Amino acid sequence: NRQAWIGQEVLRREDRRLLTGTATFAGDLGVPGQLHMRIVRSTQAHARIVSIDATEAEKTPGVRMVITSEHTRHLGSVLLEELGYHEIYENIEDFSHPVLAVDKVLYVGQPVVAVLAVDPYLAEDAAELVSIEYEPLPVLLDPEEALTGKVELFPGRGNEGARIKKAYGDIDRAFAEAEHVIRHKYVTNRHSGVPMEPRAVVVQPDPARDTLFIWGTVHVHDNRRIIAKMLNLPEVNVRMKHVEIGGSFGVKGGVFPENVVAAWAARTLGVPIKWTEDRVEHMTSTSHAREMVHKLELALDAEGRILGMKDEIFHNHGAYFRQAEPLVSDITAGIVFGPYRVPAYDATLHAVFTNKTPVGAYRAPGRYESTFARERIFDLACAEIGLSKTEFRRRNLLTAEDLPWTPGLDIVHEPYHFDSGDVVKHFNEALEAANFSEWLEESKRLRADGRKVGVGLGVLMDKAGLGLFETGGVEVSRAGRVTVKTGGSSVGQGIETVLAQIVAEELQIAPENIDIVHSDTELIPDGVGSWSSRSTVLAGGAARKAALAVVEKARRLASEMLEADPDDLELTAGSFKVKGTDQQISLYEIAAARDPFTARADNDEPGLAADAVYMNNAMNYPYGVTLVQIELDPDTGGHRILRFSTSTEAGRVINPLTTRGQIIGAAVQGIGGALYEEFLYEEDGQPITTSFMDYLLPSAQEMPNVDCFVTEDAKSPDNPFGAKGLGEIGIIAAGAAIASAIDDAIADGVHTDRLPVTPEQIFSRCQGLN
Amino acid sequence: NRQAWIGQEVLRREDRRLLTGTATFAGDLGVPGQLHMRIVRSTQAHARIVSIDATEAEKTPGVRMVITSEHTRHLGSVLLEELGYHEIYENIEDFSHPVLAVDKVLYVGQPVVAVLAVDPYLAEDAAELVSIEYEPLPVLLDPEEALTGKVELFPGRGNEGARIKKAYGDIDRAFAEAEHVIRHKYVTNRHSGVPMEPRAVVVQPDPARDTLFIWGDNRRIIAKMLNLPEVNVRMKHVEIGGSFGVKGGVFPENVVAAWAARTLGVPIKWTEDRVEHMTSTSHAREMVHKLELALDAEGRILGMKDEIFHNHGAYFRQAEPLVSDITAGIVFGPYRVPAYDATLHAVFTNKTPVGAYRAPGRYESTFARERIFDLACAEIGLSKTEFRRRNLLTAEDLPWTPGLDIVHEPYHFDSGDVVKHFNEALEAANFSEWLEESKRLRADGRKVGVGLGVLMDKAGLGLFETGGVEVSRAGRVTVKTGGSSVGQGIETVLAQIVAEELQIAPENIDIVHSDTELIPDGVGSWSSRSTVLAGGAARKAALAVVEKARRLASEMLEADPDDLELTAGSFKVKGTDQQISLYEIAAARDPFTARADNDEPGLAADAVYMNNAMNYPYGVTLVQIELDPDTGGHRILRFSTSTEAGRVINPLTTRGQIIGAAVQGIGGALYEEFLYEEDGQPITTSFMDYLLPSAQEMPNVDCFVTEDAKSPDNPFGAKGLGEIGIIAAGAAIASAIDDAIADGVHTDRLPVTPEQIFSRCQGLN
Amino acid sequence: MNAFRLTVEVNGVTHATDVEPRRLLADFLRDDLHLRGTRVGCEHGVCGSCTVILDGQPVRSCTVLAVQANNSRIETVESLQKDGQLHPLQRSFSKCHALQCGFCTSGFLMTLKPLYDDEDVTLDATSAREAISGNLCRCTGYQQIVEATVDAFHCRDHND
Amino acid sequence: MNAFRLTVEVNGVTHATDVEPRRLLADFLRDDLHLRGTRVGCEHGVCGSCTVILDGQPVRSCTVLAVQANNSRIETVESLQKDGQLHPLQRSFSKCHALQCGFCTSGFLMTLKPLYDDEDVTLDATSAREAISGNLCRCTGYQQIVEATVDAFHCRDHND
Ligand SMILES: Nc1ccn([C@@H]2O[C@H](COP(=O)(O)OP(=O)(O)OC[C@H]3Oc4nc5nc(N)nc(O)c5nc4C(S)=C3S)[C@@H](O)[C@H]2O)c(=O)n1
Ligand SMILES: Nc1ccn([C@@H]2O[C@H](COP(=O)(O)OP(=O)(O)OC[C@H]3Oc4nc5nc(N)nc(O)c5nc4C(S)=C3S)[C@@H](O)[C@H]2O)c(=O)n1
Ligand code: FES
Ligand code: FES
Ligand code: FES
Ligand code: FES
Ligand SMILES: [Mo]
Ligand SMILES: [Mo]
Repeated sequence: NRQAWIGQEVLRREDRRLLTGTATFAGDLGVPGQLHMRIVRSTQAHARIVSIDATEAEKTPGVRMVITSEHTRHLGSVLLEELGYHEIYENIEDFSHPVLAVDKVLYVGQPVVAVLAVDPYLAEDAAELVSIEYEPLPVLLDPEEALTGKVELFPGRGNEGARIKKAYGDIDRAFAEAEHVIRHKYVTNRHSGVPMEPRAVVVQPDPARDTLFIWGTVHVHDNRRIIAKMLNLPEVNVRMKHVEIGGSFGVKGGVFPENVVAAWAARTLGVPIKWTEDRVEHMTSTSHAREMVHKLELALDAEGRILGMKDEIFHNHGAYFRQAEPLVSDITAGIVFGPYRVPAYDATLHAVFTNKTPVGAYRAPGRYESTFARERIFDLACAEIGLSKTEFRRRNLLTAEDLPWTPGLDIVHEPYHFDSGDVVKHFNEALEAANFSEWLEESKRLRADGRKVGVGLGVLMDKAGLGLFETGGVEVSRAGRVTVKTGGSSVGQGIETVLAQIVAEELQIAPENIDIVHSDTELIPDGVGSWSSRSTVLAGGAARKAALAVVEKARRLASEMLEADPDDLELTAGSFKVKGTDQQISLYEIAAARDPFTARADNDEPGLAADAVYMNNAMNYPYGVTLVQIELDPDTGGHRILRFSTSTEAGRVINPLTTRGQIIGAAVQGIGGALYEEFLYEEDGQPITTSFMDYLLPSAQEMPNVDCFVTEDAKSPDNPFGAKGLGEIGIIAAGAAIASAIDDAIADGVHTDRLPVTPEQIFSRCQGLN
Repeated sequence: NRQAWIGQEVLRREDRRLLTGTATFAGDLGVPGQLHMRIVRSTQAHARIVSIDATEAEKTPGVRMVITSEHTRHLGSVLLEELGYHEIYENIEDFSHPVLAVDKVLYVGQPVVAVLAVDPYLAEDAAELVSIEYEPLPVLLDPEEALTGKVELFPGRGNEGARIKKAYGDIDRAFAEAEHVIRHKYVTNRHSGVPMEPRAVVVQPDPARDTLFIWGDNRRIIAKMLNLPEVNVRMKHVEIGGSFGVKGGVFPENVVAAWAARTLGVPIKWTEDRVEHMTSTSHAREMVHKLELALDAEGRILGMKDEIFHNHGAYFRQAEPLVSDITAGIVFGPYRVPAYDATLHAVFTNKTPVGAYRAPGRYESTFARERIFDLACAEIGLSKTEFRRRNLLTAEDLPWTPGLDIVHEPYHFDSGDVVKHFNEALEAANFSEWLEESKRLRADGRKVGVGLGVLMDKAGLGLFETGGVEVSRAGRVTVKTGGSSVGQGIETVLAQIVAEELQIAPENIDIVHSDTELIPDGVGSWSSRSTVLAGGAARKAALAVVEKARRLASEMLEADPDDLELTAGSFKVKGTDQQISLYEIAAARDPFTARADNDEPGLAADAVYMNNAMNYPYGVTLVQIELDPDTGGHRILRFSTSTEAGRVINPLTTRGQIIGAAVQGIGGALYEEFLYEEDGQPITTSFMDYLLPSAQEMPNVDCFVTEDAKSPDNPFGAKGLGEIGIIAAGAAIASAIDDAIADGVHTDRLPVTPEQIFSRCQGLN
Repeated sequence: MNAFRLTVEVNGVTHATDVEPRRLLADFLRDDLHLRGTRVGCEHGVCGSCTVILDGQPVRSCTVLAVQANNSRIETVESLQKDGQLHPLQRSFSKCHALQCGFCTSGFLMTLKPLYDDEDVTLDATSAREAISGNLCRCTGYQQIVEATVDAFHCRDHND
Repeated sequence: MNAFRLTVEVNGVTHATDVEPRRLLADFLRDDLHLRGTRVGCEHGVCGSCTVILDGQPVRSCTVLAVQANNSRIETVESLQKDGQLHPLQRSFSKCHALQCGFCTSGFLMTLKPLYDDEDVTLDATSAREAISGNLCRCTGYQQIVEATVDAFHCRDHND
């Protein structure tokens, strides 16, 4: 019996917690003697202040204290972000406010003053009574007029952002010797993750001062490292506790001003502090994303093959870096080329500042915005060259042949180098088999008195190792069960299930008996976290050589327990059959026997100096094509997405049932970005989309009756097991394909630039009939 | 250079927590949604039952549930003792409740039924309304009557304990080959610790497919009984206010809480009533000693002998019968003892189950000996003092691997007295003695007495004790230990040990313990153990970090070198031109490919472990009482206990332990006894009946008298000290009293009541 | 100045407690009736999680002051499970991976509950979508939920 | 069964709360006032830890119903330290190692407090013992406590 578990559809381990409601979330936590923090936020977009009136706030009963800026610029550093630095140069700042500075305000929703009261009702009751008089300054909003820079945000100025540049060989000759040279600029919409759980933090101090407990949800819960350094009380003593999270999409990823204010205030009062975000707040305070300006250029010959490709990008970072370091901007500038033959290139990314909510990293950050413009310049190019988008992408995709194809673009640091180590294979048979699966041609064939069709491709910077390591640990027990410690984090995508399978496979124990513990920094003093579709080959790779450390620790230890040497039958139950077929020793009894007999019955080998797990220089790049067909009502602005199918090649799907969730779910978040979601600021500076009535989240009825999934496990990469990151591959080309279809269905020019596609824009067909 | 921390009077670290009110105790803990547990305890010393199901308890609004034996008996099974020797007979029998009885009841105080309410007031409110039907049964109380039929506690075959014997040499031919042979039967008290904090437990479940959080390393049992591991612990740190070995390990209350917290997903809190404590928790001290002693015309020992009956109370908690095994081993103390027969009975009666009170079995045995000695010094007339001077140790004949079945304490293997010379202690520890003698100047002052104490401190313990050292960023070091802070200033002793080896002020060391998530494995703090053990861990770890630094901080700069000047907190290189700090090394090496510290004790082949550590401390106690012949009150005019012990890590806190321990013993000598009426009902249940010593009665005087002689063979050669203060406080007082009448050393039954000091005019007649 | 005494039935257990009028039902059902099962995402009758059974009708625990619920039956997600066995709706939701994060699970489940318990109707993919539409999710999106609900209604009725 | 409205000034801070009459002051001070500094050992005015300053006079917080403290000033061991500094008594208690567990520390310290603050008397070893005698300890043997109190009174008066 060699029961296999990886690749199998097994129902999630997380399911029952969430279904019954036994699972606790950050907002669910209660601690006796709690104080409830409410935050007085900005009402100006750009303003310096004189704030001294919390008098009637301080004097309403039930309120224990009101925290001003002067409390917190103290010690009271300003929000550091970490490695990925060089640095070039420099950093400060942003970081955010970073904590309430008693001088200037750089966006509506910025923390200025925190109150502390007994119940959250009384907390904001006192928050109203706080008065701050403002000097309104001029307001910056357009990324392009940020750097043509009058109206400077920082008085030190403090050039807006960081300028990233990457460019191969001889693009001067690649362009100069081209027949069709194509220039167009694209604009992406400002939108984010907007998960269902708003941000929430609970801090309990151990006033014995020794320590501090944080049931806050800080999204690398092993980034106590920041709070520690900031508060100067490091590094244990800041012991983080595990909580379930209601979705993040990287939008919650990192340290916020709220996190430190609470932690500081908790420490210096010896009193537990609780914080729970407004949705409204979330819309003006939680990290933004997606807003770019994509000037692009192409070099093409009479064949239609690529020769040269690129110009400048303007990433609008909002007002501040927020562990939203060039990281994403650096990634974006690395992969606006995707999985194509691109002889040369010229990135000049301008990460810039405006009076908006500080930009973090939304699901597939910088790659939704880039694979849009890239596929919106390719579609446009087919208009002049004259012939099909299908057979353009078809023969200048990614020659292989070529593979390994060390590019092709830069000067390749994505995010460091060198890459693209595209050792993973056949670029094309995906697109080929993806349309041989099976329609596309079948309703390009349309009697089409309705409307039309679209395409788009997405490669992914999706195992950001991180580099070198990731920790893991497996433990067998006296009670039948198995325990797995990991540096992973259940944002709700099924890590605790995937790892259980990985361990199940290697240990020959049902994934039911295995439990997984994460984000509890007392058990797990070191872990990396969960971002950039990574946690399987990294943390699952940790789980493997952990479970593989026990099998030796056990099988070796079992040969000593009976007297048979390490050869037997073949050895799994999980237990130990020597011979064929006398006797046996179970895997748990082995562990139960290693008690206080001079020892210990467990493993945790990742890692040491010269790390473990080892994933270094080159990450895997998964690639995928999205296929869409839309109908449109022209007398109004309506549309009904008739068909949808994202198909992505990624070696070794670990859990097919759950990966389907990660593909479909993401794809919808893409349609949300493509046709519904935009943060609208009024020309003076105030946010307009603050409620849910304004910001449009896709609902059940409007979505495609099915997103089809075409994944194949050809060409496993060489990081055993040969698997890929898949938690982002849904949204990548969701924007471009929708756009192409809309332009194909009208039909004028293939000339759409700005997302989203509002119903007002989409009667420019009233023009067509006129 | 640099300065020294070890052996220096350093103000302890625990102080500030306790002084200010930041310090958390299990009872101080509150958790939202809490259920307050009140336990309905036994009111019969011995009976079978026909319980109600209230109903009238469960009916009272605010009552969520009532736990009977129905729930807890399936399961977990009976409480589970400990390692792992002693499994040579087969109990249960006992353990304790276990966990709730619906068959027989075996002592007033035994948990029968637990209620669960919203506040603790409604708990006791409804617990009253529970009615239990009883059928009384013949009540056992006397240890001797216990073993000779006719009444039984475990009505099967059991039936009344364990028999522990130890012998070698020829006892009888030594008894035949002797002029003077001495016999007497001594009877000892029933005390316990009775600390100022009563027992308290809080349990928080993570009801989502997970764990339990517990506040109050023997997780191991609860985990097993609930079949909840792999732990899944999760024992959390709380400061404790006095164990004295009374709070021991696992109680019935401990496991009921966990069960109920688990099967409900509701926070459960329990805090003990004082009346409960005096009837529920570890009793001790109750022993009978038959003693035979053989002597030549010179008066040296040729052999000891006879029976001991330990009244274990109703069940086997911890000790198990570790205490009863130990006692039968060291009734001979520090002496030339050629051979003896030592036979011990661990017996049961309808009383609160026995645990390991400070120096368990040592107060008891040390009485019987230094009283069978004063009696030989009466019957041969030879001087009480120089008897011991003639007849303690073998100055030259060391190592002294003892005669009889020894060491076997508790087991494997050896042993013997290699700790320093005995007498020049007794000799040198007589500052003030012989002029304390000059009495009466015919008066009413009367008393002078002596007592002697070996201690199986050490009790390896053992084999190991985990430790760990972390240096990082902000100028502080964090030390994790398997030990427990109970009040002895363990967090300080380690702070010194580490500070010395690390070249950094102890004001910068913080100590973490008893957080089982952080500390996956460890032993506790028992029989005067941890300073050698858990300190030897802290050394081993702090000795590892220095090699991590002074060899991989060699590469951070140039060169190997490798160098002069090892540390002043940092490392000035090859001369006094500048250096890398020790925190700066740690600050550098965290995301860069590795982590910047050490938890070297230990690996698959163990560490730190000081292995069966012998390490026997020793000393004298010197007592001068005044008596008031009618009233029979007394004023201890002078008191001085003596101790030779290894290195003595901290003189200030060691003084506290010694002085503190004595007062507990003096309390046992003249104040404390658990009293019972004929029907088995406990009498001394409040504080007015059980008399703890107070400020006025105790000697303004206690002379610290410690000597650093030959260190043992366990690094920086140290000894266990937290139990030697008490040892002889029994024997010395009694001999002092009998010298104080006089009519000669004929007192047995402790304590010494003033009614007993009504030999007043039975001295005149 | 003004306290109000609630007499409410929640998941069977009746409660009597004094609450200030302005506390919303959602906050009341989480404190101190520690039934964290009900979850709060939006703040104005949109997110869905909010949703609870009030007197048989699904309403938002978030647009109702706790005080308005006096003398009424209330049921939350905690009330589905009956002795270990997950209510079939919960089973098919796991059988079809109808949930990844957890938030949009009280909301949908409680919306679907009275619809389930009443003998009609069938729920086909089209009519299934319309049913759940009152609840938002940012993870699935719905495809599997729609697939999950349907499955639940087949083992319900035609059922071998 | 009808709660009483209590008004008490604790450590300068005023409070207004309904309590049921039967609640002991000790339990009131610990809950919900969340000053765990006051500790409870015996249950009948013996242990000492119990002890608190009531209206300037040290009394047992455990032989007094909370309701009996209405419109009165109460001080606990929490009120000693002012602005990071430990009050002289606490400082000397550490200087002489006058504590080991922690329990018999609120009790003694609060008993000694008004005695300290008032200009008389000296406290010599004999008169020192009689002062603390109202409090029990099972760890120190009082010897060091008696030594600790004396030290506190020398830096107090004859100060250099
Ligand atoms: N059942 C699964 C789950 C994940 N994977 C893949 O294996 C890795 C393990 O996941 P992880 O490393 O956590 O991926 P990320 O750290 O990038 O996070 C998951 C991904 O997809 C997500 N899915 C989410 N789903 C829910 N319900 N809620 C969120 O907040 C989520 N947030 C995210 C975010 S953020 C991203 S970017 C990922 O590469 C993923 O593509 C898989 O093969 N099978
Ligand atoms: N400042 C100190 C403290 C202890 N030691 C010695 O070094 C060892 C470290 O202490 P530990 O290992 O805890 O010794 P025990 O486990 O035997 O506990 C200490 C001892 O003495 C005690 N002292 C106590 N003091 C207080 N205030 N409260 C308790 O509950 C105490 N409980 C005990 C108990 S139990 C005993 S038996 C002990 O052998 C002790 O003798 C030392 O040299 N210097
Ligand atoms: S928050 Fe109340 S309904 Fe969405
Ligand atoms: S809401 Fe995040 S998983 Fe459905
Ligand atoms: S316990 Fe209340 S007075 Fe001692
Ligand atoms: S240390 Fe336990 S009472 Fe003083
Ligand atoms: Mo992400
Ligand atoms: Mo002890």
